[PDB]
Amino acid sequence: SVKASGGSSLARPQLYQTVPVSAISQAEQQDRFLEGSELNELTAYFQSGALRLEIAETLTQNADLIVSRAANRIFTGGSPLSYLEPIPPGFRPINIARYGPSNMQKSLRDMSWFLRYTTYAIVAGDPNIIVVNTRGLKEVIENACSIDATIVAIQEMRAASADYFRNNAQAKEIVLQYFDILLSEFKAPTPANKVRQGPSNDIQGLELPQSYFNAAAKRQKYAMKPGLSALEKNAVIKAAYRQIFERDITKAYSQSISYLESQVRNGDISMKEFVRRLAKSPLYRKQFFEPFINSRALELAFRHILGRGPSSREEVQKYFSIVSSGGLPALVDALVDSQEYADYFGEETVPYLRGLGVEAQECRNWGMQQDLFSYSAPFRKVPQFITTFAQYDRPLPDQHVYGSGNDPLEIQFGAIFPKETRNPSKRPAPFNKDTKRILIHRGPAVNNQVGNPSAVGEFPGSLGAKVFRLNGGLPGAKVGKNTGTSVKFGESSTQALIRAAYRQVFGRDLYEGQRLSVAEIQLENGDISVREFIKRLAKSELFLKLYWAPHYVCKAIEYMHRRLLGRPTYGRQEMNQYFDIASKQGFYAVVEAMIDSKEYSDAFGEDTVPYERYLTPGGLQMRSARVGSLREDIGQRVDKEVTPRFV
Amino acid sequence: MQDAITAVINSADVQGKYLDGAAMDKLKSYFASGELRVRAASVISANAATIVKEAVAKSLLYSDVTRPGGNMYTTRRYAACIRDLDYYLRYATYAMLAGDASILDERVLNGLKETYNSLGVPISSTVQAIQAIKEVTASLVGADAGKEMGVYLDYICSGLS
Amino acid sequence: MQDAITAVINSADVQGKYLDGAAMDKLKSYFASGELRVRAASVISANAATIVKEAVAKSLLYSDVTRPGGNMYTTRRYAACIRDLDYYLRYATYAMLAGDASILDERVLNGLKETYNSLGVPISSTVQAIQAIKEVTASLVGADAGKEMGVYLDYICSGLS
Amino acid sequence: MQDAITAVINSADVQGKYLDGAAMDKLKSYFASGELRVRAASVISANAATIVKEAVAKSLLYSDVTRPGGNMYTTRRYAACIRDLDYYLRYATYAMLAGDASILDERVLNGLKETYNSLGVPISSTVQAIQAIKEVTASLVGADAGKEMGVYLDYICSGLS
Amino acid sequence: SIVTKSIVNADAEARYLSPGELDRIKAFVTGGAARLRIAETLTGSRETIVKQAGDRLFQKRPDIVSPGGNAYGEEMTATCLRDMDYYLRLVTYGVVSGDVTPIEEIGLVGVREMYRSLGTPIEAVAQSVREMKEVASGLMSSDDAAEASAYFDFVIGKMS
Amino acid sequence: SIVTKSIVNADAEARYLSPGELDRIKAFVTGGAARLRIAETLTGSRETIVKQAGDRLFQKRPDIVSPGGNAYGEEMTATCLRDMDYYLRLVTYGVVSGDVTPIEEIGLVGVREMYRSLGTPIEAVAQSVREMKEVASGLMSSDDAAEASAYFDFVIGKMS
Amino acid sequence: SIVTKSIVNADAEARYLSPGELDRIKAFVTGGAARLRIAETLTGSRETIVKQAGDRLFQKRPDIVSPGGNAYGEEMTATCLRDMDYYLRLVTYGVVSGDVTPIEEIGLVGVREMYRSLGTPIEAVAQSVREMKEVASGLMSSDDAAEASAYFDFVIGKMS
Amino acid sequence: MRMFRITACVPSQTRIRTQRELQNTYFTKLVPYDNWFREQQRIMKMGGKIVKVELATGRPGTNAGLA
Ligand SMILES: *[C@H](C)[C@H]1/C(=C/c2[nH]c(/C=C3N=C(/C=C4\NC(=O)C(CC)=C4C)C(C)=C\3CCC(=O)O)c(CCC(=O)O)c2C)NC(=O)[C@@H]1C
Ligand SMILES: *[C@H](C)[C@H]1/C(=C/c2[nH]c(/C=C3N=C(/C=C4\NC(=O)C(CC)=C4C)C(C)=C\3CCC(=O)O)c(CCC(=O)O)c2C)NC(=O)[C@@H]1C
Ligand SMILES: *[C@H](C)[C@H]1/C(=C/c2[nH]c(/C=C3N=C(/C=C4\NC(=O)C(CC)=C4C)C(C)=C\3CCC(=O)O)c(CCC(=O)O)c2C)NC(=O)[C@@H]1C
Ligand SMILES: *[C@H](C)[C@H]1/C(=C/c2[nH]c(/C=C3N=C(/C=C4\NC(=O)C(CC)=C4C)C(C)=C\3CCC(=O)O)c(CCC(=O)O)c2C)NC(=O)[C@@H]1C
Ligand SMILES: *[C@H](C)[C@H]1/C(=C/c2[nH]c(/C=C3N=C(/C=C4\NC(=O)C(CC)=C4C)C(C)=C\3CCC(=O)O)c(CCC(=O)O)c2C)NC(=O)[C@@H]1C
Ligand SMILES: *[C@H](C)[C@H]1/C(=C/c2[nH]c(/C=C3N=C(/C=C4\NC(=O)C(CC)=C4C)C(C)=C\3CCC(=O)O)c(CCC(=O)O)c2C)NC(=O)[C@@H]1C
Ligand SMILES: *[C@H](C)[C@H]1/C(=C/c2[nH]c(/C=C3N=C(/C=C4\NC(=O)C(CC)=C4C)C(C)=C\3CCC(=O)O)c(CCC(=O)O)c2C)NC(=O)[C@@H]1C
Ligand SMILES: *[C@H](C)[C@H]1/C(=C/c2[nH]c(/C=C3N=C(/C=C4\NC(=O)C(CC)=C4C)C(C)=C\3CCC(=O)O)c(CCC(=O)O)c2C)NC(=O)[C@@H]1C
Repeated sequence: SVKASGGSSLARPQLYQTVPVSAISQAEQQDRFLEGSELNELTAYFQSGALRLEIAETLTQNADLIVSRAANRIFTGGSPLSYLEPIPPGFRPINIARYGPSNMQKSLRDMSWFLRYTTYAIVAGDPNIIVVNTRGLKEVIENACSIDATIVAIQEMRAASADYFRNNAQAKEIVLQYFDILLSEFKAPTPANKVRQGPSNDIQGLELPQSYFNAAAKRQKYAMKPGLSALEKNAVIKAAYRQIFERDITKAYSQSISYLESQVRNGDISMKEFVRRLAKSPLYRKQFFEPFINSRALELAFRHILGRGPSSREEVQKYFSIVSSGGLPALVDALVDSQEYADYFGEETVPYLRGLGVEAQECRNWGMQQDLFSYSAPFRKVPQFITTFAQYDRPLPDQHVYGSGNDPLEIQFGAIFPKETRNPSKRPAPFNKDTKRILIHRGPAVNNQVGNPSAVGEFPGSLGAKVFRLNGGLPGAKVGKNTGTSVKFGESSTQALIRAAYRQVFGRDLYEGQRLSVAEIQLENGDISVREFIKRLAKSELFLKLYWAPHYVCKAIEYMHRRLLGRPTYGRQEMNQYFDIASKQGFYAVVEAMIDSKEYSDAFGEDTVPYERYLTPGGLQMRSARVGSLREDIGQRVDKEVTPRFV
Repeated sequence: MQDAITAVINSADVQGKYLDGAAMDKLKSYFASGELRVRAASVISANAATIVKEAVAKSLLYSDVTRPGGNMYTTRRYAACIRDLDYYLRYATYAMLAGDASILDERVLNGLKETYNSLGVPISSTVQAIQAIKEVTASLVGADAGKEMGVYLDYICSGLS
Repeated sequence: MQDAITAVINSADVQGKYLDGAAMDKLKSYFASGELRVRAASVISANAATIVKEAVAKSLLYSDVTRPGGNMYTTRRYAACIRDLDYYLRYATYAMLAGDASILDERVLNGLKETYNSLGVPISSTVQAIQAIKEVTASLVGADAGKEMGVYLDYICSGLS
Repeated sequence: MQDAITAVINSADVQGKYLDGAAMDKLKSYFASGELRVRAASVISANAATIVKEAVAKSLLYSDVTRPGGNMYTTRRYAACIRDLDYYLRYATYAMLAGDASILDERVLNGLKETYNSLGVPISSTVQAIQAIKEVTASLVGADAGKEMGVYLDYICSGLS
Repeated sequence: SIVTKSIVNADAEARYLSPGELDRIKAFVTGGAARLRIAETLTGSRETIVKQAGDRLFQKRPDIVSPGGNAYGEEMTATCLRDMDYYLRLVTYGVVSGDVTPIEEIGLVGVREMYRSLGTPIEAVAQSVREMKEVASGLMSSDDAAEASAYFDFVIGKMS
Repeated sequence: SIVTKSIVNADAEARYLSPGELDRIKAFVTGGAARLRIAETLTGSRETIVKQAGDRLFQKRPDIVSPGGNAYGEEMTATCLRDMDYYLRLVTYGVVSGDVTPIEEIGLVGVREMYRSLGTPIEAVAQSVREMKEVASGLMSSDDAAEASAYFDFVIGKMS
Repeated sequence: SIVTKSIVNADAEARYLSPGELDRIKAFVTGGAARLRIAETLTGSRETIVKQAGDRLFQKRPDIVSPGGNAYGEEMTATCLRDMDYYLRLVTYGVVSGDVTPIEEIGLVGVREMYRSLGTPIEAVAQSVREMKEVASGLMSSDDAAEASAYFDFVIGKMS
Repeated sequence: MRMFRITACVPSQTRIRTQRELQNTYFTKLVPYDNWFREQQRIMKMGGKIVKVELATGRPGTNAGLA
């Protein structure tokens, strides 16, 4: 399996274009309200739509009759309708028995599905659904189906739909032209596939059929020609600002460089030269270079100029070396004066975001580019490309099975988790079921249960956390100290145990009206053991309110396991177990399961208060990789400082 | 954690050398200041709630922080900040007794910035409160030991800012 | 984990069909090698501490790693490295018995790099120590089974890259 | 980014009050230390490649990292490590000139721990390398400005952890 | 600040600050006592400037406070006086910083869009700062006035 | 260190140090000059103790030095004398700390697993420190020897 | 120059020079006579500054004048002092200009590519200018030397 | 900053395969001096023909003061 995941954000491909879709998206890409044009697109469609309902309603009802009259004309030698699911060029009627039942079932359903897609075409009001699904169909159907028989079948249906309807010339012509498009697209052979050639050796070459880029909403492409009237020239410049700055900033804040605008309006500098000068401008520098790391600003510079994310590990490595050498100008210069930029946009065309629909996509930087094309990209300040690309070659990282966000910070108190929304730093990794996470023991390294399972109930001797035990006799256990004995020495020890037992369940010491006084005195009397006392504090409504309720279910399970057992979960096997209990039984039973677990009983007895036994490598790094606490012999060469021989 | 004794021992152990004249003098300096450290800690221990009381009064109280909209508005969040400064003063006392700020990095400052950012706790307001602790502690304890406490309280501030 | 058997089972199960002729051939090839796999495992089981001993003496002992300043100097750290090489030999045997390096990805190399970076475990010196195991195991078991063991021992090494 | 001037302006701007005498003293302190900061920046800029040279020799060279299997074996990795320490020194001078650790939390640290984890770069080693920079920088410039440089180099170490 | 400007420009080119930029900061740092003195004078009579310049604004431009105006009302007049208190505060930040960056980032970027949405005339607020320029110059020496007015006329120039 | 122990105990209870714990450190601080006296005595005659205890071990246990033994050879005996030199260094750290923590942390935890791996008899190393105790005891005062013996017996006790 | 860069920075934002930026030009112009005095000292003693530091190079690094070196012979040594004469002229341009702009564009851009072609050690030329800094510091006053040091150190720093 | 008044046609080699829209390949533009070497090389690698180049911005044989 793969060791890294870039993310799997929802992809929404446009299967076919409708009139409302074509109208709305036209102004959406331009970042405008629907003007007198785009409103009139809808107005004429909504008026005709009532008639377009009557087209389909007749054709949906009489669908059985159209396909029956078609199949009878085409297929000879029996009845084709036994197993229902004008210009002849030179067709020969196909025998029913000779063609075979399996081929006949295909033939019949396609004839119905051709008419079905015609009815959808009128209702949509755009023959896009036809153009896509009919263009590259002649070639694939040629193998085991005659083309000559299909043309006359559609032409029969054209006449069949004409005679059955026949209302008005303003009504029937919609039926006629859509059928006329249908036969013309079917007569047309399969066009050449769109070949996305790799710009260098590092990036793979791709191919996309001439059907996928026929529906998936074409990105509006603006080119600065010197003769254009200044209204559409303004539309080009606004689009150029919408590409570089992700949004129209000249409308928002009136932030515009008129010095550069004037030169492009004339034709002194090209759009290639404009993008160059605009991306090295202090206006871009402040917004997409200054707030970001060198790696992330590089990743943003890719989508602004080239209109795509970095494709390969080698590409990020190359372009980071450029931005380290000469900075932002040198990076911009490398991006504009590339073989890719001049191939896609040339000199005149404004850069555009080439995503799922525009071109063929590679299976490498899918989710990394999906989040990048979003407007929420310049808030993810953690790089997504260089992180995933490096993690691809490496094995599985030190991470919780349900992501990096599921890992809490290894602190004394407070369940603090990285938020998915606030500062996107989600790092998915394909963890399987039987994947045990390597955990660092607080005590001796030999006392790890992975290598030494017998030494699970061994106390950390001044290496890890302090162990609290009810070793000493509880006050008022035996009737030796009769009535009096005001100075019973064994009283402060059990109270310190209670406080520590509170400190383990809830990281911090609680307030006055939060302490369970009933549970405390039962432990002090010797009615319940520590195991029962820890269980009661974790079964408290306060623990539910503070740690369980405000947090994500599996985050709350993970933190509870780090508090009750003092250990992060090894992997899926344990996490799925408690998550199954959380679904069926509830929170209280999850508490019960973690206490009544065998590993709890082995590590901590009936008198032992739980403690931090194991840390995550990331957690220990936070503790012992700071300026202090770090030893000299961790990751540094130690030279023996000896007095010189001349001294 | 490591104290001033352990820090000298560890440094000598890393080299693989016996405790030399330079190492012995570092220990002797700690044992000279040992009487100053214990007496200082006892003063802080006795007036634990008192320092925090006059720290919040100076910096935090009667500000936008206490008033609605501020972070330290609710009684829940007020008692949280009191506890925080109670923790900060106690761990500064530990580092003062030890003569090393190793405990502060291990138990306090380990992902404290990431914690305070996520909750929405103001860094500048917290620093000022620890700065308020420093001035209160120095006025209570003394000049030399108050300076000693002031170093580790600055170390908390530097790790938080 | 997945062995050579379960890998064939996994592939057949996701296809949603019974084990075909090609699936049976892959099993029979494993069972033919299985006699050599168990034989090698039993020798490594008996000679477990001796292989580690010879590996440490080859690479780690009488070096800067075991000397003061090194990471394999301290006794708790020495015994850790012994146990670490006790892991590597055990899990390499596991993968050798399995016929797949799936267990190495799931348990051994599962965030091993980040573990070793956090503690300050030498990456170069550990790889050489696994190579020291590889050379000893091949000389102890045989030229065929030791080479077969060497594949999974190189997989741990390449996983630490 | 924010400098010491902009930081005290923004703190007054968020409260919506004019700069008072206490806020003015923060500026006067910066205008007093400004001559020390400019002179320090000129020294480090001159010996930019020279400071790194000594720092790598003190900490990184003749260790695990440079040896085969380590994270500084290949020449591409080594050159990237020099580049990284060239980054750290350059941004520490920026923060020193600014008199605020705002640029470090913007362009240096905010999304560095995630990259260093993913690449498999040891953080424990690079912290020691910045500590090696800190010792060289303080020895070259002085005790007064080296302490000032020290804070911002320690800020990078804290953010990496 | 010129410190911020020089660092970010050096950050852009991925280079250390040139000694031709360092001497600019050195001259800026040394000549800071004058800038703080001007700012102290401006903040000293913060209410006095707003009251005088506000009174002269509504005298010269009566339609602002006339029925049908933008600042016509009780709270509407108070908000404009508060707006003047904002821009005077922005000026004082600019004088302190020795740069027009703090004036820009806080309250100068998107001023045209802001006052358009509120329905406030942009040239009348530009007049309001121009009135504040004249009052502030009156309570200061010629050298101090010309330095501060340079920040004032920038605010006027960016508006109108 | 007893200072470290007192702080850790106070950390776990999440309280300020007890007046009993504060007096425990205060007694250790005052009696620190005596501990540094023993440490300097052991440091000063480190080469004398190791050589004397070495020869005394090899006479009592000839089997370790005899052909077929673990410490047979001029290079293997040198490692054995180095081993004791490490253990004597661990003692000096213990006396200074006033606690059996530094001896445990560095050179006691995972000693049994270490010497089994090397093929060294653990009882012979226990004898070696017991010989080191005897030489050190007869080189300092009775009060100095009794204090040092507490750390020595801890090394013997854990290894045995 | 400081002037040319300030115009570039203002034109990049497409605006007039800032009140702060104009003051930095003012600060440069006022101290313009001081900068010319530094240049006059260096240009007046151009022969002595090249001969002293030229000799100091050969005493420090003798491998240059040794057989097999780059500057071996009467002609090759004459080109080495010619090279230093060019760099001394560049420094005088830089102090007058106020920025390291003229030093860069004439004889510092592609300095690595130049001496790599000729087969000259880049560290040796870095040391030669470093010797020129030491002679200049002694002959000139402390305030002037420290100002000129930053321009010299930029030549050394980029050639290192 | 010196700029070159450059006139070159750069025909697309992949236009047929990529199936992208037709763009005006003939352009008269100003290009910076620092970029011109990378610009010229890019054009002539695509098989593009350079027609006319003029030094519109700057003085020929300048030593100091370029940008
Ligand atoms: C007081 C100076 C300022 C302040 C404090 C404040 N803190 C919290 C809550 C928490 N405090 C912490 C931090 C720590 N965890 C640790 O491990 C340490 C070191 C020992 C500390 C100091 C944590 C984890 C929390 C979260 C909840 C908890 O108590 O476990 C709050 C409440 C935040 C909330 O909304 O819940 C507050 C207000 N904030 C101010 O306004 C003061 C300037
Ligand atoms: C009056 C009933 C009694 C009384 C009141 C008193 N309170 C304070 C100080 C404060 N009171 C609060 C408490 C709250 N603020 C909140 O947000 C909430 C929750 C809604 C409460 C209950 C706080 C935070 C303060 C500090 C002041 C501030 O807000 O900035 C005082 C002042 C004491 C002092 O100076 O420390 C007083 C007098 N005292 C009595 O004896 C009355 C019976
Ligand atoms: C020996 C080859 C090298 C070496 C080893 C070394 N390791 C540690 C500490 C730990 N080792 C691990 C790793 C694992 N535990 C697992 O579950 C697995 C997968 C099967 C492995 C390999 C862990 C988790 C630790 C931490 C302690 C613990 O046991 O929980 C150390 C000690 C580090 C310290 O300072 O504590 C050492 C020395 N280092 C060398 O010098 C050799 C090259
Ligand atoms: C001998 C031909 C010349 C020479 C050698 C020399 N090199 C160093 C220092 C190092 N050399 C390297 C380079 C590499 N190690 C690698 O792994 C690779 C990739 C295969 C290379 C090319 C490194 C990393 C070091 C540092 C040592 C270390 O491993 O940590 C020195 C020492 C420099 C010093 O004083 O520190 C020397 C002498 N020098 C000459 O004069 C010869 C022409
Ligand atoms: C040297 C102290 C240690 C070290 C460094 C090292 N770094 C890389 C590669 C990269 N460096 C970074 C980090 C940054 N990106 C930023 O934005 C910033 C802040 C301005 C920095 C410093 C990144 C993202 C990369 C990736 C680019 C690349 O591939 O070069 C390497 C190379 C690792 C590799 O080849 O994958 C190295 C070695 N690691 C050590 O071993 C030293 C202790
Ligand atoms: C002498 C008392 C006995 C003896 C000694 C002996 N030891 C070794 C091997 C090692 N001993 C150690 C132990 C330590 N080194 C440390 O750092 C510490 C903590 C401070 C201790 C206690 C180690 C690590 C080694 C390895 C040596 C190396 O540096 O590479 C040997 C050699 C074993 C062999 O044959 O390889 C010997 C002989 N053996 C006896 O018989 C005596 C009873
Ligand atoms: C067909 C009638 C004759 C013919 C055509 C031909 N032209 C070219 C070259 C190009 N023509 C274009 C196309 C346009 N540029 C525009 O802006 C417009 C208006 C929208 C058009 C129509 C372009 C851009 C080129 C250059 C190549 C490219 O695709 O980028 C050629 C190719 C020349 C070559 O060998 O490269 C051809 C064949 N030639 C004939 O023989 C016909 C009589
Ligand atoms: C050296 C033989 C003589 C010389 C050279 C010289 N050239 C320039 C300027 C440029 N040279 C080119 C030309 C090319 N671009 C190409 O595509 C090719 C073919 C592969 C070449 C050779 C370009 C584009 C430049 C501009 C530089 C840039 O970076 O863009 C100069 C500099 C001119 C100036 O005054 O700045 C020089 C000196 N001239 C001589 O004196 C030699 C005889």
